[PDB]
Amino acid sequence: ERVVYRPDINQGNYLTANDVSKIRVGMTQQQVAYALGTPLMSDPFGTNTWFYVFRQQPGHEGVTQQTLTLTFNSSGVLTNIDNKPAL
Amino acid sequence: FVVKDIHFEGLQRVAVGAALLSMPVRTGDTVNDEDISNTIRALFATGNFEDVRVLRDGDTLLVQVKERPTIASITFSGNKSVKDDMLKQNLEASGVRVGESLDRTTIADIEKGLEDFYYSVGKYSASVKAVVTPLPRNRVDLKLVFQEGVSAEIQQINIVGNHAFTTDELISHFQLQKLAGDLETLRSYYLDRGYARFNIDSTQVSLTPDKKGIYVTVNITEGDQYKLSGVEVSGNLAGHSAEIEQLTKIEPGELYNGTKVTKMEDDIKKLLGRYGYAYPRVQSMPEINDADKTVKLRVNVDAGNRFYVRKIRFEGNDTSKDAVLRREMRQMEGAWLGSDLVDQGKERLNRLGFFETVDTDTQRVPGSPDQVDVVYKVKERNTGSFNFGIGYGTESGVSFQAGVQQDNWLGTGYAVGINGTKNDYQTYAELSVTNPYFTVDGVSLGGRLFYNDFQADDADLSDYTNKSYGTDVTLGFPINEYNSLRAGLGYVHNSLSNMQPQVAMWRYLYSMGEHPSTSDQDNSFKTDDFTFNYGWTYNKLDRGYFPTDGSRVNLTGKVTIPGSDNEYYKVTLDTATYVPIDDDHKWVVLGRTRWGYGDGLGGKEMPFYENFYAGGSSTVRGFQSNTIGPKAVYFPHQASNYDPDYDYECATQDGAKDLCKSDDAVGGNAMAVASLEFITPTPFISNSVRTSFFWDMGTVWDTNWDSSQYSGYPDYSDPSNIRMSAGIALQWMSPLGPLVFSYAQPFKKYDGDKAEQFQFNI
Amino acid sequence: CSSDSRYKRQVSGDEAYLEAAPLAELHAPAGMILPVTSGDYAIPVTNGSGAVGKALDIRPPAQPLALVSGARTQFTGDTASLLVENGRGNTLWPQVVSVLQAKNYTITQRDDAGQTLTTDWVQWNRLDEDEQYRGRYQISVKPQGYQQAVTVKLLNLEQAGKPVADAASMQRYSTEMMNVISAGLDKSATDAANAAQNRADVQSAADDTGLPMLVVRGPFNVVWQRLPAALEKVGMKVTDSTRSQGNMAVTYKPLSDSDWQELGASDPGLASGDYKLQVGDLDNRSSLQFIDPKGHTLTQSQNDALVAVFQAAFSK
Amino acid sequence: EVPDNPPNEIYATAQQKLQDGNWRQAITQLEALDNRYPFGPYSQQVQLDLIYAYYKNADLPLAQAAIDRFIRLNPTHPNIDYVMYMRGLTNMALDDSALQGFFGVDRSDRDPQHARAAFSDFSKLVRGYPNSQYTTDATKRLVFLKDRLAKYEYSVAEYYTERGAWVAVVNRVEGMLRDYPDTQATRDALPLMENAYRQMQMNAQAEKVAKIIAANSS
Repeated sequence: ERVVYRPDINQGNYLTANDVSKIRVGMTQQQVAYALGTPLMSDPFGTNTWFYVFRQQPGHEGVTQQTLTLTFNSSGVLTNIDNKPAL
Repeated sequence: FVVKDIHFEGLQRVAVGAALLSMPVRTGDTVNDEDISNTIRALFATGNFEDVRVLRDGDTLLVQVKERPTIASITFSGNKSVKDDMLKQNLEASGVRVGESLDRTTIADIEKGLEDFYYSVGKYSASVKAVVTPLPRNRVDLKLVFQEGVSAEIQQINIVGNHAFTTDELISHFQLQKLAGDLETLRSYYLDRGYARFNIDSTQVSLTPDKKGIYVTVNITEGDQYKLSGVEVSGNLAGHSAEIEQLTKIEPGELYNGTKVTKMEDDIKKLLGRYGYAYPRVQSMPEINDADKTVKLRVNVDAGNRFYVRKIRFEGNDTSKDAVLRREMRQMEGAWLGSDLVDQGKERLNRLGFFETVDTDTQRVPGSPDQVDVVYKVKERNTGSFNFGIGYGTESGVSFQAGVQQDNWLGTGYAVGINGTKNDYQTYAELSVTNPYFTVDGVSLGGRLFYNDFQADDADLSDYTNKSYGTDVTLGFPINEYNSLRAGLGYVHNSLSNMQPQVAMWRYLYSMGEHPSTSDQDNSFKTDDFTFNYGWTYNKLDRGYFPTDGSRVNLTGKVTIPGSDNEYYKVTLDTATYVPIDDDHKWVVLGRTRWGYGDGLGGKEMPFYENFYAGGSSTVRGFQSNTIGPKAVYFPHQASNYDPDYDYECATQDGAKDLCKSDDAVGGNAMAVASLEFITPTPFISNSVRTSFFWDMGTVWDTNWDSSQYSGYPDYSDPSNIRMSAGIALQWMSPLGPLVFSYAQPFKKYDGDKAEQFQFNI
Repeated sequence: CSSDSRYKRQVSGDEAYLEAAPLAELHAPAGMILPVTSGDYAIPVTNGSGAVGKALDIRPPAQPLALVSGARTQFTGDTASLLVENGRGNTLWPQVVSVLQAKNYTITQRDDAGQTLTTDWVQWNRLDEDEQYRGRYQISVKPQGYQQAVTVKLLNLEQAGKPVADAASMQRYSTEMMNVISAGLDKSATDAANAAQNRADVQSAADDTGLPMLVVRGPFNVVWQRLPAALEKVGMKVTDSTRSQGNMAVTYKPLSDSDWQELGASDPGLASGDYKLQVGDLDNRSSLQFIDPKGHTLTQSQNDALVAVFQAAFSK
Repeated sequence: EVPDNPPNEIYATAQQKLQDGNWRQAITQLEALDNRYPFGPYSQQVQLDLIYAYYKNADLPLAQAAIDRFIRLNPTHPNIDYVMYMRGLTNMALDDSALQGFFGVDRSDRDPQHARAAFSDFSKLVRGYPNSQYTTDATKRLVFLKDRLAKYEYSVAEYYTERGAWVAVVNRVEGMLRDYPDTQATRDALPLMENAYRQMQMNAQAEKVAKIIAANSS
C-alpha cells in the first residue's frame, strides 16, 4: 500500500564513470587499489577477485544498483572486467 | 673466578627469584671485581634496598641485603586548612605514598615538597616536620607535623595598562581560583574582544608585612582595535570549495576572533567529513598588518582521503540489545564515513536517554588506507522505577499501592508502564505494553490496557459505583528524523451508579437524555465509548534524561466514532523546552506549557471523567493533586440509605436547606498551565542531580457552565483566575529510581483550592 | 550452622555451558576454498581429564606460610619446605617436637639422630569441607644452606576411608600440616619472649632526629600489650589504640603528691590534656614519643624526667 | 569494624569465617588485613583468598582488579593456574549481569567483549599451562564462549539483513566463516549470506554459497 517514509541507506565506493575509464585490463591489484580502493568483498574462493558496488538508495524510492566485477589471474593479473547497471 | 652457587641473606619482602632476575650476573659466569660492583649497583637500581653487600665464601657468592621500606600509614596531625584525603592524593603523585618503598635519602625532599604545596591556598609561613617510626616487621608509619601559617590572601589585585576597559568590570569576571587560570580568563577576555597583539608583559607579586599575604600587580600592553581584512582559502579543496567560501564568510569590519577561527576550522572539517573526508588537514597562518591594524587569515587546506566505514562496534551495552543501538544509525556499515550520519547516530542515541554518556570514536583500520571503524562508547543508566507508598489504614481495611514503569523491558525496548492500586474498596490497574520498533522503520505499536473496578463500597448499594475499563491500541508514524505521528483506537466502558447530585454533572446527564432526581442517590447510567486516538510528537532534545537543550512537543487527541453512547472531542498538548545560558550547559531555563480542551460534538457535553485537573508535582507545584479548577456544587441531598451521625456529610438533609458548595474538585473541560524553571548546579559534585527554581501557574474551567443561571455562585467558566506558585525542585537520580522533591509556596491562591507545600512523588 | 555445605568449593552459575553443542566443522564443496581460519579463537583439545562444572574445586590453593621473619616457603611434590636462618639445627628439631607434642599427634616412629619422624593418621577439622581428611606425615629437619629446613611429606592421605590422589588436597593438607608447625613455632617464640619479659630498663635516648624520647625494653608486640596497663600508674587513660600505627592517644591528669611516691618518682609537671604517642620497634627494645595536646614533642627536659616514672611503672 | 590485633589472630578469624561460608565478613577481615599490613608473611594467600571470596560474593570489579594486581606482582607464582582460571571465570560471569537469567531471555546481543576477554584469558591458561587442574573445565567453557562470540556476529548479521545493507551482511558472515567456521551459528548464518548475494544480483557468489549450504544441510 502507501509508504509514509523511512530513513535512507547508503553504500560504499561511488564510482565516477571517469574513474571507470582510468582502468584497463592487465593491472596488478595495487594500481587497481590506487584508483578503485578497498573492495569491501573479495570472492572468498573463486580466485583473486574484486567487487565494486555503488548501491545508492534514497528513502522509499526503490533501490538503484550498479556492479563492477574484476577477475584477476593467479600471477596477480587482471583478466576480466564486468560492468552492470541495474538489471 | 668461577661462581659455583649463590646465596642470599635478609630477603624478607623481596622474593629470591625476583632478585635473581634483576641481577645481570648468575651462576657459572666468570666474575672479576668489576662485575661485583655492577651487580651491586643493579640491585640498588631495583629501589628496594637501603644496602647491598656482596662477598664470596671462597667460591660461593653471598649476598647480604638490607631493605629500606615499608610505608604503611601516612598520618597527619595539625592540619585543618588542607584535607587529608587530598594530601594523600598529592603524595601519590610524588611517588611517596601509602604502601611503597621509603627512601631515607629523600626525606628532606619530601619535607620540602610538603612546604611547597601550601603556597596555593594562602600559607607562606608554614613549617613541617617528618616522623619516621618503625613497625614489627620492616614496616614504618609516617606521622607528619603540620604548623600552618595565619589566614591571609590578602589584598589586592592591580592592573596597569587598561584604558579600553574599567578595572572594576574587568575583575568582576574572575569571580561570578589560582593565577594561571585567571591570567588565562583575562587573556581570553582581551582576545575575545579583539586584542590580538595583547601580551602579558609582567606579573609582579609583593609580600605583605605579616608575610603571609600577597599584593598582585600585572602589566600588559593592550593592542589597538583589530579588524579582519579578509579570509583567503588555499590548498587542496577537492572541488568542494564553494561551500567553504560561505563558511569563511566574515562580517564587514568583524573583529579578530581566535575562537571564531577555530570554530571555522572545525566547521570546514565537519563539512568535509559529511562527504566522507574523515581525516582532513586544516591550518591557519595569520599574517599581521600593523599600520592599518588589520589581520589577513591565510588558511591552508588538504582534504586527503574520504571513504572509510568498515564495521560499527557498540561497547558498554550490558543490558541492552545490540539491535536497539544499531537501529538508530544514520551511518551504514560498509558506507561513506558521513560524520553527519555518525554524530546523528550519537544524537539519536542521546535522545533515547538510556545512557549517561554516548561517545563516538572513529579508529583507522591498520594496513588499510580506505577503512575505519566507528565505535559507540555507551554507559547504561538503567530504565524505569520500582516504588510504592505503603500504609496506613486500620480504620479502613488496607492501604496498599504499587507502581512500576521500566521504559525498556530488561533490554528489549518494549517499554511497559504497569501500575496498580488495590484498596479495601477502590481498585485500579493499567498496562502500557508498547514497542517503539514494530517495523524496521520505527513504527510504534502500543497497547495500553487500563481498567479500574471502583466498588466505592460503603452502603453496598446506592453509593457511587464507578466501574470503568478501556484499551488504547496506538501506532506511531515517524515522518522525519525529529517528527512522528499517531493513529490508534481506544475503547472504554463505564458503569456509573448513584451519582451524588451536583450541578455540572447533572447538566451533563440532562443533555444526554437522562433525567435523574436532584435529591435521590441510586441513579444509574451505563455507557460504552469507542474513540479514535490521534497524535503527533516532535523531539529535538539533546539528552533524554537530563536534557540541556531543545524542545519536546507531544500532541494527543481523541474523538468519538459513530456507535458510541458518548459523543465528544478532546485535544491535549504538552510542551517543554530547554534553553542553556552557559557554554558548560550547567545553567538552563525550562519552559513548560501543558494544554487541554474538549467539548461535546452532537449537541452533547463532555464526560466528567475525561475532565482535566490541575495541582501537584506533575501539573502545578505547591498545590494538592487535581485541586485546581472547578469545585463541586451539590444539590440538597438525602441519603445513600446510609446515615450515621456526624460523618461524611456534604449536602445531607440533616442540616442542609439549600444548594451546597464544596472543596471537592470536579475538574473542567478546558485547561492551561505553564512553568518557568531555572536549572542550576547543586553544590557541588560536578550530571548526577539537577535542581531548578520554578514559577508555576495554571487554571481549569468548564465552558458550558451557565453564569447567567447560577449568578449567586462563583463563575467556573472564567479563565482569568490563574492560581500560581513558585519554589524549589530537586531532581535526584537514585538507584531505586528518579525521585523529585518540591517545596513551593502558592502566592496566588483562589478559594476552593487546597495547598501542599512539600511534595514527594515516584 | 545448618549450612548444608558443599557450596563453597563449586563455581557459581549454571553448568549449562557444559552442554554446549560439539563444534562440527563443515566440509568444503567441490572446487571451492573456504578461508578455513585467519584469526584467533581456534581451540586446542587436550582431553584432560580434570574435573568439570561443580565437581571442580575452586578453593584457594593453600600456600605454605612463613611466620618467622626471613623464612622461605617453597612447595614441591608432596613436600612443604620451610627454611629459617638460624645457628644450629639439633636444637630446633626438639622445639618442633615440643610443638607436635603439644598437638598430641601419634608418632609411629621417631629418630632424633636422623632428626626425622613418622606420624600415624592425622584428622583435620575444616568447615569448608564435608568429608574430613586423614594425613600420614613424615616430618624432618635438614639443614641445607647452613640454615635448617623443616620439611613435611604427606605419605598417606585419606578422605573418609578412600585413599585420595588428587593434586590440590595433597597441597592443601601438606600445607595444613606445614602451617600447623609454623604457627606452633611462632607460639613457642612469642610465648617465650612474653614469658621471659613477664618473669624477669627505661632509658633516655636520642632517636636520630635529636628530639627526645624513651627506649623501653621489649619487642613491639609485647610492649604494646603491656602499654595501657603500664599507663594506669602514670595517670593516662588510653583513648585511641592502633598497633598497625603504633599510635596511642591519651587524656592525662596528674596524680596527687600522695599518689607520686607509692610508685617511687616525683612529679614531671606537665599540663593535663589530650596527648598523643608513637611506639616503635627495635628487635628487643621499643620507642615511645609523646606530643603536646596542641602538638609539639617535649624538650629533652620533661623527657629525661619521665624515665624514673616509667621505670617505676615497669618494676616487676 | 575490625578490632586492632596482631595479624596472627585476624587471619585465623578469616579462615574460620571463610570455611564457614560467610563471605562478607571474611572479605572485611582480609581487606582490613591487606591495607594495614601491606606485606606480611602471608600477604599472598590473602590476595588469593580475597580473589576467591570476591568471586563467591559476586563483587566482580574488585575481584578482577585484585586478580590483575596479583598477576602484575606475581607472574611466576606456582599457583598462577588458579589465578588465571579466575580471570577467565571473572569475565564469563560478568557477561550474564542482568536478572534476565531468571526470565531466560537469550543474551549474545550484549557486548560480548567480556566473552572475548574471557576467551583470551582461558586460552592463555590452557595453552601456557596445559596440565593444570582447571584446564579441562576451562576447555569445556571455551567451546561455549566460542558459540557466544559467534552468536553476537550472527545477531549483527541478522539485523543488517532486515535493514537491507547487504554489504554489511556478507562482510559479517565473511568474518564468521573466517573467525568461527565450526559453530552452529555460522551454519545458521549461511542462508543469510546467500540471500545477500542474490539481492545485489550476484548469483555466481550466491550459487557458491548455495553449494556450501548444500554441502552440510541437515
